[PDB]
Amino acid sequence: NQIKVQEKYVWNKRESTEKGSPLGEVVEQGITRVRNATDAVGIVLKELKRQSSLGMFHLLVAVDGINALWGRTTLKREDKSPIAPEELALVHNLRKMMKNDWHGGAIVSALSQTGSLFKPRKAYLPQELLGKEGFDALDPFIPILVSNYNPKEFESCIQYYLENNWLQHEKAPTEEGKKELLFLSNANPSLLERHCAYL
Amino acid sequence: WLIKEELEEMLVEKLSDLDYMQFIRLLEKLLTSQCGAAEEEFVQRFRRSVTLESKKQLIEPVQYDEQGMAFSKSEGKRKTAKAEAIVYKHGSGRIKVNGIDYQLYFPITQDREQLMFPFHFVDRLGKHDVTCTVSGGGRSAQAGAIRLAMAKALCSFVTEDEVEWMRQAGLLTTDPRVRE
Ligand SMILES: Nc1nc2c(ncn2[C@@H]2O[C@H](COP(=O)(O)OP(=O)(O)O)[C@@H](O)[C@H]2O)c(=O)[nH]1
Repeated sequence: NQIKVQEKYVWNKRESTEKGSPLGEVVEQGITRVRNATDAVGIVLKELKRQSSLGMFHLLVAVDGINALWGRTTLKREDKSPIAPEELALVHNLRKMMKNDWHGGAIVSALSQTGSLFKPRKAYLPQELLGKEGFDALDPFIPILVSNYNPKEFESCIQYYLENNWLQHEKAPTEEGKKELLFLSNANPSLLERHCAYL
Repeated sequence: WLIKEELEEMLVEKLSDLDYMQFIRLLEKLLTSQCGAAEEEFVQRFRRSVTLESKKQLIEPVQYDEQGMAFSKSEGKRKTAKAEAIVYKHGSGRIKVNGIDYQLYFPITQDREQLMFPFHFVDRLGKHDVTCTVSGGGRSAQAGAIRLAMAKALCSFVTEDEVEWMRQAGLLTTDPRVRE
């Protein structure tokens, strides 16, 4: 309600959003008629980039699995031809928010090989997952490394699970159980959690 | 004791089973008495050395790398997979397979349990570093070959009792089962 549009957006000959109307109306128009959902996302982004620059609010752009934007798709036309990521309006509007042509906020992103397309299982570094196009788009950027649990972190995770009574096997509380869990996960958070799920 | 047909070969005369038993009984009676050096040699003329064989698991020697660390190398084979492991005396439990971490190289938990088996069996998880190289075969064959190579290399840093326990646990025997 506080944020108000700055242009007349014409959904259809019968319907338009007038200048100065709250952004919520735009959002509402996307939720009621799905035909205008994709055009409603873009408008939102266009407004959020612009007003943030004026200083009306601070904007955080948090995109998980960002390596999708400059990659490939598995979407096809009716003639069985491939579709490029930039041919999608939703993907094309979200790339504009990764460019650092605005102030009043920060862009935080996380890579992910899980759910990626046309990437080997062991690819995790920025360039391998992003591609030349993605690395060129994000460059300059600050890469932050996430690693496996260190011993303090690993012990704390198992103590949290023990406090929740989530480790039901009688040997899990013991030292030998913790050493075997450490070896079998190698302090990897996801493997450790999956192993503890059925213990 | 000398077998009947070898006794025949030396005596160059065919002899029956009962007379062979009689001769062996006389030799036993001679042994029971306080046989001197000459008599001991005479019985040794009839004594063959075949009996008994000890399975002791030849240990690999300890090598030293340029940094001064002690390590031992060993080889293993399972189906068409062939592995060579280098086990260091001191480490933090880091296993590297073809230059890759073991949990990344072995997604399936069964293979990781197989790699855990040797070190857990002797209660030295988190005390050695392993650098192995495996080629051929598939997922399970590679895991088994690495298990064998690591056990054989680890035998250098355990007591002989622990070596024998590993042998009796099946950790030091090459699995010969292969396709027709
Ligand atoms: N239905 C409708 N959608 C609009 C309108 N204006 C912007 N949009 C959508 O909001 C997005 C804003 O992107 P924009 O800044 O205009 O870049 P552009 O694609 O080159 O025009 C567009 O991609 C459209 O999908 C409008 O006046 N009517």
